Amino acid sequence: ASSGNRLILTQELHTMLQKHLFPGDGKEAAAILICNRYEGGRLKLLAKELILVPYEECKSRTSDFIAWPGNYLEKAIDVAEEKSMSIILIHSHPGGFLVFSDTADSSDMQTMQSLFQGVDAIHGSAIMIHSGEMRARLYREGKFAENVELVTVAGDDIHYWWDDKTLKPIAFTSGMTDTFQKLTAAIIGVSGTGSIVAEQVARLGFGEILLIDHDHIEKKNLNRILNSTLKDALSHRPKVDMFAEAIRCIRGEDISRPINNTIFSREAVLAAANADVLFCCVDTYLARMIADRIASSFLIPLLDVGVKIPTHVDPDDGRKITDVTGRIDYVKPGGSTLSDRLVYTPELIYRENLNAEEYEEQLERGYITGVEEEAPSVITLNMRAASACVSEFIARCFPFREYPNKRFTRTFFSLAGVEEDYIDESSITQALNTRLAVGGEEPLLGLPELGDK
Amino acid sequence: ASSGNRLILTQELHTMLQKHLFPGDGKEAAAILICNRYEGGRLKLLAKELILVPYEECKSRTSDFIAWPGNYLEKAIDVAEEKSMSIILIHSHPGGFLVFSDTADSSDMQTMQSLFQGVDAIHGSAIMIHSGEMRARLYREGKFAENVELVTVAGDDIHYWWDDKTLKPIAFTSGMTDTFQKLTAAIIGVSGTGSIVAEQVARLGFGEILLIDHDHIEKKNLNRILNSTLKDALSHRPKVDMFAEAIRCIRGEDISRPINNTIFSREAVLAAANADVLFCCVDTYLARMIADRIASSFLIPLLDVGVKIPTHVDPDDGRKITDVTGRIDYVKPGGSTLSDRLVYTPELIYRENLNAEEYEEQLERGYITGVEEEAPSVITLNMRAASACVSEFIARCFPFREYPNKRFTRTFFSLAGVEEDYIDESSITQALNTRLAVGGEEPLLGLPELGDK
Amino acid sequence: TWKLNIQGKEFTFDTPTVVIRDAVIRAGLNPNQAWHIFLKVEGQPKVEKNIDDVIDLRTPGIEKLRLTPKDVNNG
Amino acid sequence: TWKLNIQGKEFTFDTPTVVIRDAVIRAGLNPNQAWHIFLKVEGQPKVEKNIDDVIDLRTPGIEKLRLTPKDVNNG
Repeated sequence: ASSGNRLILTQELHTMLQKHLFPGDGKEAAAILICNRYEGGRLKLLAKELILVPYEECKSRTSDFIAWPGNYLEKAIDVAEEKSMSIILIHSHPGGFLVFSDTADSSDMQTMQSLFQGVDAIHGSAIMIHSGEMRARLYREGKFAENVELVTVAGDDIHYWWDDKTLKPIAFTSGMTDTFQKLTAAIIGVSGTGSIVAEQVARLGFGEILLIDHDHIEKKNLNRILNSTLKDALSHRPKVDMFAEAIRCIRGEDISRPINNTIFSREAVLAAANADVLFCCVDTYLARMIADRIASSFLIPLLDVGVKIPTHVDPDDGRKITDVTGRIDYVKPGGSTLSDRLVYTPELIYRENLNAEEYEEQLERGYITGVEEEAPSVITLNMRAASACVSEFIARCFPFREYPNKRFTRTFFSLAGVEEDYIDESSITQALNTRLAVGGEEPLLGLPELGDK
Repeated sequence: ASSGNRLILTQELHTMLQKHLFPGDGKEAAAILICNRYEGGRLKLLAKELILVPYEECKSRTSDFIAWPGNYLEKAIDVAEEKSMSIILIHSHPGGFLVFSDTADSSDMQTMQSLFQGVDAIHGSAIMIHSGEMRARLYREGKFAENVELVTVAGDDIHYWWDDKTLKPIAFTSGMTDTFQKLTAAIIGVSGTGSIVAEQVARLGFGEILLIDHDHIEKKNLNRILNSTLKDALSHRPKVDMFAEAIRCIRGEDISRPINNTIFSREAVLAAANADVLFCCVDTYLARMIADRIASSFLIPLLDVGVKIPTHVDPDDGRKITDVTGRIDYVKPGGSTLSDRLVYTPELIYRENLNAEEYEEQLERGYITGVEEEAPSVITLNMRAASACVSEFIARCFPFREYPNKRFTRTFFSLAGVEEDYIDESSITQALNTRLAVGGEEPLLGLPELGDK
Repeated sequence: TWKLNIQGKEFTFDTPTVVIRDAVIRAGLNPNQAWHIFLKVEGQPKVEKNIDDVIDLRTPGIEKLRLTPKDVNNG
Repeated sequence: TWKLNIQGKEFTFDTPTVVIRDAVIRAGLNPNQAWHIFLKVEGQPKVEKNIDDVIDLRTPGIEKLRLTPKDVNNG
């Protein structure tokens, strides 16, 4: 629920591993996964590197058994020595193996002890079946230890392989509810869009809900924030504290974790790193970048939502709504980022930071663009965007659409134009993700401002 | 706010009147509108008949003045005698007139006295400008009396012509908020979709909100009802009472009117008749018919919302979601009804009323169709539908779309098919509306079960 | 053989022409439930059909025969 | 004259060909704000354009030149 361990793999690694392990001969295959780790409220194994042992270098590749050289075990050791990375051996569905060496043959337990002798860290042994579902076990001190609670791969479809599990529930059912009850969800921004998203998460039955905002309720936002009261506005109650009490009363249990801070803080980052899903409902370009870096570092699926009601002065009629628009972006670990999609850019973050005079001067110089005029936010649009955001998560965890979920990697709807366009992951160019599975390596999120030193 | 009088005209009548009054000659024209009335918490003049005086039969048709025969005044009198209907004279923007007769010429005040001599009821004199905006005044006892607070025409676009008014606000602004503050909104059904609609109405700033439901909060619906708590579920709190207290705390004022009853009751019908807009969020075909009859009788714009998650057993995979769908229907007085759209039919209402055994027997006989299987309701879809419902009202009161609002008389979206289709009012066949502007004539809504006798 | 995608799932047929009702039954859908039957053709707007109408899967561009609940009244 | 519908409002032009930027300025929109400029043609999918690109209003089927905010980040 909160303190449950995780084994996360990127879709790219999983697909490569899956193909290595199930070539089609009906026989066993082996592989090694070097992972970093995060140890906050829970343990997370962040898959980083993958080693595939050739079939030709193996000896007794039979349907039930495989014997492979120790040399490949020794590479993982050295690949995991600098950062004392974890090392998780993988095998095909049965999983029966030995690691033969120049001198003699080692059993599954002997090799886990050897791996721990090489690297002073948690290790493990995992099994994959043809479908790709993975089961794993951890070996602490090179010795049989706790079993992995969840092995997850957040790709175009989100996969949750639970240890307690031995059919897949369709969307909206009790099976969906029970999956969410075992997961954590971070809401970055609890105002307008985020209060609607937080409401849905709570009533969907998420076991743990994080809330990250520094602002407070006020009269102005009593038209948008769910569960807000006039009393809350007169007391300037922190938005996170207000919703936490709301969730508490709704669920009958204190499952919320209010964080009265900006996402641009070690506290928020490290709390969000324990989430199984990130919901970014902020209104700043900087906060979007932070969420983007957390999602890559700790391998957390991300759903970013945004709205806008631009306005212009028509020559004859006068002030006129230019458009009523919404955006939903699904970011999978290892796939295109919000940066790749230009959701935030360096220029946009720089212009956001400029002070009043600074902005004015630069705008005249032509160095910075001009911020568009907008109409006041309205709860109708916020709701339309936010309902599509959570529906996107549901659709990727429990596919119900008649098209691949990849087709809807990006959604852009227009209520004034009455249009809705979808962007495929394959049409988005991607840069080298240097944060992938990095974890809490310092500087945190590669940002010196958040650095511990 | 609550006790404000209304002068309602159908779009058909208004367009006819507008054309008669502004032919293009730049001169005055005259007309008479016979109306029925409803007198609940407020007075409503329900336009029913229209009489247009020929220009040729008029004498001093000048830009500022017009003189027309009394004979046309005498028809209205007799047309309004059986039911003592109101009689509202209309003229062009200036509004200066006399009613010439065989003997002599009567002034505006003399003719209003004559009209009251003929019919013992409230009468009035109104003015229209080229745009169509109307201003009116009531003459009680044939004597200068109170001025009409609101003259409204709910067509493809919703028009509100206030007496206190002397530019049009664009959507989402303070001008929108102030318009809603002066209006009443009835929510028929406060569970799942209706709780989301009620929430939006309250935070949009509607001055008065009616709530009509007989059900109560329970554990099952703590996943959908907004503002519901576990405590509410343990106490089986009436859904209307729960939301009324919520609205109260949110707005800081007791502006809600909880009705713990079915819409199929005189109480609900007569409360809903005072609303300026109806939001039908029920889950029965019968309740849809009632809302449809209230909208026609009391000339109230109607917005009906529905959702559905059908399911089927796939031959290989097994149980599968067939579709995830939503529906929003805008019904304007005098336009196509929910009946015309087959939203409810006699067979569907009859099958709904059948008891368990009755249903089974009939289904085998082939006389009645088979109810489709469905997946459990989910707050994501409810929100997507309900946000589009209220957005539809906003778009018709404060046009912001780049296409005529008539194009979106009906909306059907599919989250599984990823489709959204729109039906135009002109593509919908209409029957004779025998309830239009009928009011509370007995039997109420033409239903003997609701009849006073 | 000729294939038609029903409700997002491609089903193979041994006949060049298949009655709506038959294809609907192959997918597990009830033909005598209340549905709005629509067929898609690349480069053409969707066209409403009848449960007993017959389709030709050789028609180039054939995309999907999708049904939508005729009555959507849940609250 | 030739007319182009910008953002839902038809504006008449005295030239058979009008630069995007010019048509955008006629409607009251800022060409040097960040926009996604798209043009619609009946029977054709929408095609993205540049602020300085030139359009031919004689092109049959021309529907609307609509802009959509390039950056949509409000919460």
